[PDB]
Amino acid sequence: MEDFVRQCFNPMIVELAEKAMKEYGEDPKIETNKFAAICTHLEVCFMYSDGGSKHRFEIIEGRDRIMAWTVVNSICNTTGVEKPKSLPDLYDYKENRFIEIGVTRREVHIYYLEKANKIKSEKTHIHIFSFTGEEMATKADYTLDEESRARIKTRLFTIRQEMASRSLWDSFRQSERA
Ligand SMILES: O=C(NCCc1ccccc1)c1nc([C@@H]2CCCN2C(=O)c2c(Cl)cccc2Cl)[nH]c(=O)c1O
Ligand SMILES: [Mn+2]
Ligand SMILES: [Mn+2]
Ligand code: NA
Repeated sequence: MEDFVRQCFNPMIVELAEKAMKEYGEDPKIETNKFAAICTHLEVCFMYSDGGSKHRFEIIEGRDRIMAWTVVNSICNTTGVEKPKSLPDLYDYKENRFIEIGVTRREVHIYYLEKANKIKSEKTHIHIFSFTGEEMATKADYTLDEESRARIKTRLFTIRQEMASRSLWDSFRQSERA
């Protein structure tokens, strides 16, 4: 599974994921499912931001903390939107709202509720993907067109199939905690 991650994901994603783990004292060579999950969430955030017109989205996830908040605080100043209590994943210039992206190994509704309680910043929009093709979004508003969302869902499915072909999927699927 460590070799799986290093083979499956772009090196920039893998480096960001290793850093995120190390900043909390975790070893990517040991907590390997966590390693994969963080890689997956990052790649989904980058694909989402490529999903619309050029310049439609601002990426917040994947930046160091100081630059992430500089982006958020900048956007709050130029558009007047409310400042979130915690770092979101993207800003949508078209809809003028922050977006929290979730990727789940359980199912989308339990995760949606959890991030609704976890974030609770009433203004941030929540969009969840599963590995089996379900999605769930705030007020049933899915932001991107069907083509873009289809591309994300197809990519998660491929990862699932690839894990299972290597016999890693069952441990990964069971490793996500409330
Ligand atoms: O922005 C995120 N994290 C910002 C920093 C942060 C760090 C801890 C708690 C809150 C926020 C973020 N995080 C997660 C999930 C759930 C919370 C932790 N986590 C991780 O991926 C994760 C990371 Cl980052 C580092 C080490 C281990 C893990 Cl398990 N899911 C998201 O969808 C997401 O957007
Ligand atoms: Mn995030
Ligand atoms: Mn997220
Ligand atoms: Na979060």
